[PDB]
Amino acid sequence: MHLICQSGDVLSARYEIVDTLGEGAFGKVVECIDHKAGGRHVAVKIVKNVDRYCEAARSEIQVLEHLNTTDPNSTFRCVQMLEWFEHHGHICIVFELLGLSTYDFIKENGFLPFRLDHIRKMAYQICKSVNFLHSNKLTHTDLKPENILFVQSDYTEAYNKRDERTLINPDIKVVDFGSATYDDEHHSTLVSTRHYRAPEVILALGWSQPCDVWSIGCILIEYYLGFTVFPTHDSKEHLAMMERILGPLPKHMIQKTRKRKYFHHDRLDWDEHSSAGRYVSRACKPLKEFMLSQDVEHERLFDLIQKMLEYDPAKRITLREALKHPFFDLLK
Ligand SMILES: CCOC(=O)c1c(/C(C#N)=C\N)c2ccc(Cl)c(Cl)c2n1C
Repeated sequence: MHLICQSGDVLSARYEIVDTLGEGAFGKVVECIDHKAGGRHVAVKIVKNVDRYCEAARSEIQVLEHLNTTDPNSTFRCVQMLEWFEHHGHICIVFELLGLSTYDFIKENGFLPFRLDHIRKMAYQICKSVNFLHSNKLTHTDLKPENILFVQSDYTEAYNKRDERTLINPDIKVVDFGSATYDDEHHSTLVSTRHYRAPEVILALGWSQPCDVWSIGCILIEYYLGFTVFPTHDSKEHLAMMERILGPLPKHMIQKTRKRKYFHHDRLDWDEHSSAGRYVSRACKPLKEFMLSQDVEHERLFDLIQKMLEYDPAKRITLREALKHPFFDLLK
């Protein structure tokens, strides 16, 4: 990868690398001048020449071809692919250029949270975008702040606690369709590492579009706080955190699951006095205690978040319903 993505490199006799925009598991995204499109700047996703990742890239290209034909005006804010090609055996996907991810923005802003008015706008766009995927028999599966990109991330700075950066325009798009799965496709029952895994994913109960809703609830809490309420990679710890924040797992889900490794009799097999246990007790608390204000717009936000973090994926709010929530009435 190091060998093919340096500034000044030309890809496909067309795209001149001017900068690296980011790095992920899949490889790297670079900013290029498109010399056959009048010098337009584009993003180019450079994928690792590794089976797993090439496969995911071919899949993302098929999804994006479908989405971009279905929504040619990008009314629903999914990243627009321009074309793709191969370069020294690596799959390269060309995208309209976007700005900094929401994750990166929070990081470069000292983990300061977004202002509620910006959260409302961003939440609405993310809901409408992902609802579009849901309407086309797709599940994203990997929604997280790192996969939500600002269209343009210019900001202003002012003293508040501390100095803060505030977006001038908080418009976003949804990116990374390398994990997106169609309804009639084989669903990975092993879901791999994810920022925010839904309980039905952890418990191998089956997953579909509701698992996106769960992730979006988690995104919204992270936007409001500046940090995730589930600071863990471990699946049992994650369940332990869920119980602290959201209450006990429903009996009916515990009864159904084959993941008996997490359970002992009817209850989570969790030692509250272990290292991980003590940390969970410190780091997690009931959802609504995370509120920074009791003001009604905060209550509106937290009501939506709680609905998105409903354990049972059948009962969980759909995006179509979330779009009609009171939190969004100010945008009407
Ligand atoms: C995990 C880091 O990925 C990115 O840095 C990233 C990514 C990806 C992917 N795939 C995910 N965050 C981008 C997708 C489309 C566009 Cl237009 C841009 Cl600019 C993208 N960037 C910068």
